[PDB]
Amino acid sequence: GKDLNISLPLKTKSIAPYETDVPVKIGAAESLFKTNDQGKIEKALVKSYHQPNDTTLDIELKDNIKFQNGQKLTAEKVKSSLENSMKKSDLVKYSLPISSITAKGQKLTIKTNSAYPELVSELANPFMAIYDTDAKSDVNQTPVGTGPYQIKDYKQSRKISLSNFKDYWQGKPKLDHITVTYQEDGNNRVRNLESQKDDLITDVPVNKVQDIENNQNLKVSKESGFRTSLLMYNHTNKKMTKSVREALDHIIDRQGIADHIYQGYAKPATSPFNDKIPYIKEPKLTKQNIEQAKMLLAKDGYTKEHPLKIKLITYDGRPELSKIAQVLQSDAKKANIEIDIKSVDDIEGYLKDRSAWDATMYSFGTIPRGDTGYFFNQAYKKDGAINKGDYNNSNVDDLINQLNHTVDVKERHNISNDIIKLSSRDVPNSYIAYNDQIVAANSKVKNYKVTPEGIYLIDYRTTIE
Ligand SMILES: N[C@@H](Cc1c[nH]c[nH+]1)C(=O)O
Ligand SMILES: N[C@@H](Cc1c[nH]c[nH+]1)C(=O)O
Ligand code: NI
Repeated sequence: GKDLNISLPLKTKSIAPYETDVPVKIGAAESLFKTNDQGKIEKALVKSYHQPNDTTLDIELKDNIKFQNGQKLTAEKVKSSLENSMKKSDLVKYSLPISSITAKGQKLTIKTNSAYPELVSELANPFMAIYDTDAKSDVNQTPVGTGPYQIKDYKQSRKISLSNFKDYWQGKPKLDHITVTYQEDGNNRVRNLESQKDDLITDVPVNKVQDIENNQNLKVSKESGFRTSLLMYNHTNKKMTKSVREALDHIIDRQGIADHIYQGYAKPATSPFNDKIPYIKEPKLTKQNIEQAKMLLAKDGYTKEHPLKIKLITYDGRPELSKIAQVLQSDAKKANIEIDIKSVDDIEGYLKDRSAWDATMYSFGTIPRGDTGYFFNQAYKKDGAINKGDYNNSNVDDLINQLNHTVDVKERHNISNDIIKLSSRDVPNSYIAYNDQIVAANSKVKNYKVTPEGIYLIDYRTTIE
């Protein structure tokens, strides 16, 4: 009828909004702020805000908003949501250095101990989406949000069932039901779309785009966006020396990968951040050099007779990652490295054991809200939530800490470029490609989001005709 089936990669365990951006993606939850289609930060649930000094954020909430269970969105509900999310999530906690929150009616006041200009931007983070902390259901299974579709049932790691929330504050949502199912294999997602088992899929493998394009019942949408694929190193393993990271950095053929593996739907990467961001000063592009890799590896004493052995993790959800792993393995052998590839079903869980891997294929949304600070804090500081390999360098830390309280934007740019320059010397990770997000749908599905932040998908205007 007007039911929509969606097939996504990257199965979840908990679907608490502070554990995953999936509730925001599928239309169940909303943050106080959002980014619009051009990537700029906008008030979402907020009616008005002010910053009377650099440690004070005053917010007035819209007055016409309910949770999906009929409860009013008040300042007190927002206070308990943010406080709960900070308590339960390191990601949220390290992005929001809030010292206190007071609330009355629709107004709340958020304080920090020192200036943190990125605070408003991080309140647009989907992990900071607002839910009813007093709801009498398990937030890990059926969180209650303000979004147009309420989560009604969750089969853990498999399927989410959602229903139209008819009192949604922006307008009557246009679908009756949404069913979301997880499928890690990109080729199966496409087969599900072609056979009409699903209506909307993300992370289309680049080698299926033409097949979908030729189908008049289907359509493909692409967006260059801000997602970067990389090779992430485990810095807790002593064999992963700077010589080893540099060697592997030179075994990668970024240009070749962008052309033949991404078939032109990507650009070769240097830093974490897409070079289409105007103020970023990218480091020099590393070009494949097998001899140099062999040389560097000799420094640590590796040879054809006694090669470096590397356990490399990969996963199917981002479909090109394992294709890259395959060519890395093949090329690395020429440089006296024996790579064992292990593909896993739950990448985030697997990487938690730092004794179980030396490097991993990976992908992250490195600049979702227009500022580089989020990435540096979560990926390059010890215990940052996406720092899977525990990279940390006190000199980089110092610049990051200075960035965090820097208000002048031109100065933020300069410090950010200094962090890029200094950290690149360490090769904390090898950034491979800035790669487009590709979404495909039945041609009857209208008004889903494919925008550069790579987070949103469903909103109250998404429909079926
Ligand atoms: N950050 C990685 C792994 C992941 C799993 N779930 C969410 N993220 C990616 O998005 O590909
Ligand atoms: N999967 C999203 C969100 C995320 C947070 N941590 C890991 N992943 C990304 O990689 O951009
Ligand atoms: Ni991710």
